[PDB]
Amino acid sequence: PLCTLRQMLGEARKHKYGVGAFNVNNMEQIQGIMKAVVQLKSPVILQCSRGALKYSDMIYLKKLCEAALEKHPDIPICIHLDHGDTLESVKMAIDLGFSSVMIDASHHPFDENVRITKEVVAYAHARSVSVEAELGLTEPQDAKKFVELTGVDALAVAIGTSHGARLAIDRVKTISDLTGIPLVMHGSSSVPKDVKDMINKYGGKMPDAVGVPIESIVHAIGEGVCKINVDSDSRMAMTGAIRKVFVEHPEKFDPRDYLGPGRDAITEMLIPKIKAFGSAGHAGDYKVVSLEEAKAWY
Amino acid sequence: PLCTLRQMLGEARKHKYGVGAFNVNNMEQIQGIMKAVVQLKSPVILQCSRGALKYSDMIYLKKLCEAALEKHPDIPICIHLDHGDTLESVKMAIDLGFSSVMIDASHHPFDENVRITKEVVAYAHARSVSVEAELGQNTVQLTEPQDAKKFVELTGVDALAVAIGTSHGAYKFIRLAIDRVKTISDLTGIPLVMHGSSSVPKDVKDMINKYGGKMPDAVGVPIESIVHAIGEGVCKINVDSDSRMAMTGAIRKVFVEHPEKFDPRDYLGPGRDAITEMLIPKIKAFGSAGHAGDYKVVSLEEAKAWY
Ligand SMILES: [Zn+2]
Ligand SMILES: [Zn+2]
Repeated sequence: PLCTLRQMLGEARKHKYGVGAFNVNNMEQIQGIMKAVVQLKSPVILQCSRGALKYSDMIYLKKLCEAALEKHPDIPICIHLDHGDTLESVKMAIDLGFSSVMIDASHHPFDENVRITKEVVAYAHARSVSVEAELGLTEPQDAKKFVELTGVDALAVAIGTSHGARLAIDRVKTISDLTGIPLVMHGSSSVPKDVKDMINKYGGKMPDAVGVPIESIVHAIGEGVCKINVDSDSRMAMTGAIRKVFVEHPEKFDPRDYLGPGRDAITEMLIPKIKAFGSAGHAGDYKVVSLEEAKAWY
Repeated sequence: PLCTLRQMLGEARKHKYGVGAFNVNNMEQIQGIMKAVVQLKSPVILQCSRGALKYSDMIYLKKLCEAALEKHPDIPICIHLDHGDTLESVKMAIDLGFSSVMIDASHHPFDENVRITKEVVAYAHARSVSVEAELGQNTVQLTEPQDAKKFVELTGVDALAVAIGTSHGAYKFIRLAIDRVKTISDLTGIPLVMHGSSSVPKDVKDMINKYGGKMPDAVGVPIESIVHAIGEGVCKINVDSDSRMAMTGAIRKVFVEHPEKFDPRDYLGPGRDAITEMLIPKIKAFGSAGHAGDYKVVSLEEAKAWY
């Protein structure tokens, strides 16, 4: 069922695990992801950037998310906005039935950031929708101050991690104890040796591709990281899969012949990382509080 | 809004133009088609095969079709089951909200086809859903006009696919039996449907062979042949292979031209655009452009009343 980020990450925080928030943009990405989480009876966060929503003209990504929800009742599924920039951005994503939004005013100075955010926190919680915000690396004491002022449900920390294709697990615990709320790890794609290889092997050019070792990410989960943002890994697994169909079967032209293998490569790539993140088997742990009931939380 | 096949084709016969039914399997293809028909303000038929529904686990395609309906409120959109095999198939289709279904029992002996067809026609009509059936590929042996008139009379199907020299796939073959098209159209008095109507454009086909592909010998139906047939009573043009090809070509192209590109949107986006570009010339030659705004679409509930 549609689950808020507060309850999902709250449960992950309690039993010391992370979930894994996967970015989606079309039908096959969602199917690939859902196939891995239902095989591992894992809760899941399906996340859409403003960019994804653009590419999907909004309504199509909105409907594919509903498809998922109905197809996999019983699986706790949170639909999350990812790098929202304005209040209008999250208001739009909340109108598409999202259960969580990220207001990224990180690039702003503290008090304007606190302000942008407080504004999204008011509109969101007034509807049960959870909020994630970012700060900065991250100064623990500012983390504590920020959360206390904004009231966000989850905090994206800067522990020396980035986008595309070690860290400060030292500051994570401090930030987790000082803040007392689930922390989010963006840029956590790993760039598996398998995904990068197949790609370069079938005509691609991504030589200098490296990411966050899974291990680093697990140590972070111990210190209080509850959400693991993954995006680049799904992409490369899709691309390498079709590059391969193209060279081993240049006569094939039906998109299902390559897009299908692509969808499968995401599942296979995600299966080990969900396992290691710790959420395998927890889908059935709790009854999902609706956005309406969730309003009472605030 | 959701439109029936009967109404949509009914309207194209009266003005002698053809609609053009495009097979869809996922998000990008449906966007590609919609971007063309809205730009041309044309009615459109979105077709989903049993394989397409299996590939989309049914619901995702259901949901993608609802987005299209809701995003483009004023474009008459017919949601159509292509090549259904069993009554259970059209039952499953109709329950996904389809407004039209083809029961293809054409490989069966007349009486058996008629039997198959009849049982589906009852189910659908008792709910407003249009029905298309087939009686009858390439250098054909063709379909007999007197038979067509007897099949229709006996089944009451809303449209009928006929064999006039056409065949599925990207390896079709030079001309069609337009002579048969005219007398079948007149005899039956109902909209005819043309299967295996992809043209395999020079444009789409070169791209593929230029960028790693291997579809050497590959031919389609000339678009002029379709305009002729359309003029003699064909109101539905099924196109599938062309979209597949358009998308495979543009993806093969970003791959070669930017081997460092790994985000699916960088090749699926163009693939979707190449599909829009390929359909525009096709649609205006079909004579459908600018007709989206003619009639007022009759719902299924109200369509029940025609039967
Ligand atoms: Zn991020
Ligand atoms: Zn066909």
